[PDB]
Amino acid sequence: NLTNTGNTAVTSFDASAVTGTGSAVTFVSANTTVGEVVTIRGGAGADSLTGSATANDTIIGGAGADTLVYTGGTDTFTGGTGADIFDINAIGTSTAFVTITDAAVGDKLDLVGISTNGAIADGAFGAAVTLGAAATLAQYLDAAAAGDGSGTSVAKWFQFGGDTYVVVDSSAGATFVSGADAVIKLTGLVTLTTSAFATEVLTLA
Amino acid sequence: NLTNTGNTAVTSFDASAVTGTGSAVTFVSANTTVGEVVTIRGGAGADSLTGSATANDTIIGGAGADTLVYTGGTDTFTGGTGADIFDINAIGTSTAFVTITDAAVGDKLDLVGISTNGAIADGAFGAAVTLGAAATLAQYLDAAAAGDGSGTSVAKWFQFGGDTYVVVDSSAGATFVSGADAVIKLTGLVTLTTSAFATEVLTLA
Ligand SMILES: [Ca+2]
Ligand SMILES: [Ca+2]
Ligand SMILES: [Ca+2]
Ligand SMILES: [Ca+2]
Ligand SMILES: [Ca+2]
Ligand SMILES: [Ca+2]
Ligand SMILES: [Ca+2]
Ligand SMILES: [Ca+2]
Ligand SMILES: [Ca+2]
Ligand SMILES: [Ca+2]
Ligand SMILES: [Ca+2]
Ligand SMILES: [Ca+2]
Repeated sequence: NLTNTGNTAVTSFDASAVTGTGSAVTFVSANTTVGEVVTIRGGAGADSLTGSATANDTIIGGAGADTLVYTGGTDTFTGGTGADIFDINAIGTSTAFVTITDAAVGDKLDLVGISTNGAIADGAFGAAVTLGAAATLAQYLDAAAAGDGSGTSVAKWFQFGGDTYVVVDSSAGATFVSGADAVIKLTGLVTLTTSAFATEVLTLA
Repeated sequence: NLTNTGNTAVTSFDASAVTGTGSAVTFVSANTTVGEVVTIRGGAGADSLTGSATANDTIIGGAGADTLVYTGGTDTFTGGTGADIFDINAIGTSTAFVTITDAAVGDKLDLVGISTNGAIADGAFGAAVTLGAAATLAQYLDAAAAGDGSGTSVAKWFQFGGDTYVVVDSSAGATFVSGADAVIKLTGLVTLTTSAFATEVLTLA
């Protein structure tokens, strides 16, 4: 567990070679260079890797129960093998958002930090939003955020262009507003039909 | 020296074949067709070529001490050999701005006409604005205009995507405002570290 405060030149953290059941690595980037490429690599342990709001973090856990934290910007997450938790603590934009490359059965998606108004669903909330043969990503977003999230934030999801997306609606109108509504990309078609919301924590089934 | 008033159909001025130490050509386009492509070519002389605010002027001096004038729109400047002066008399937008293709040691950049509030630096003002490995042009602009230009306009510069940019901040907030803040593109990496501001006139060192 490495305290990293004030080490702001760091653009590559590579703990990938580390080895035990639980040789657990903790790291938090102190980088504040706007628009930086930062690479964070975990090891065999149950690692805890946090990026920077400033940065386009590529975060990769190894084996084991990794926690990858989103803070802002265009981030690329890969928890390798094991029950990884993708802890989403920022809203992002419509362009600067987190892509999770390898979301699979067992991995979790912790949305506690985007419950702007209240606290998410809590059900098994799992019928995909379906739109027309030529609906745009913009359209699918607007469709997903159609409801009222002013008093209570809601989760929805869809599949566009070969990738899977999750949304948090925290707004009035049927516009997905870049500011307070949130999108999360997941590489590939992953069916979240049967998957359930723990507290505000989605466990993939 | 050709008086050109009222010759508004002119889209190609080609004085390129002209020959002496100082066979000096003066031209000013009278063209007012919105969104026109106008081509202005100088000769061996110390030429004085002005475009149109209306137009996307390609201006090219030959040999000798050419003065190329920016008035508005998407302009492409090439002062050839010699101590050329790129006289910037308009602010432009964030899309319609001047690109200077061949800025080199000896060429000048006359910014007297964009000193909206007061009069520029006057120092040798020369540390490049640096941002992250994947900072956007939008980000670099906002970064460059971060300061307060309300009482006194300030110059800054950066290098994005293989080209060099110069900025004049004439505004309050850290938004580069398209209207009153100004950007100038220079093809290639040109280091303006050591280069100095005359009056409001930057001489490349
Ligand atoms: Ca690991
Ligand atoms: Ca980040
Ligand atoms: Ca893992
Ligand atoms: Ca995994
Ligand atoms: Ca959280
Ligand atoms: Ca809404
Ligand atoms: Ca010439
Ligand atoms: Ca022009
Ligand atoms: Ca020339
Ligand atoms: Ca020259
Ligand atoms: Ca001037
Ligand atoms: Ca400003």
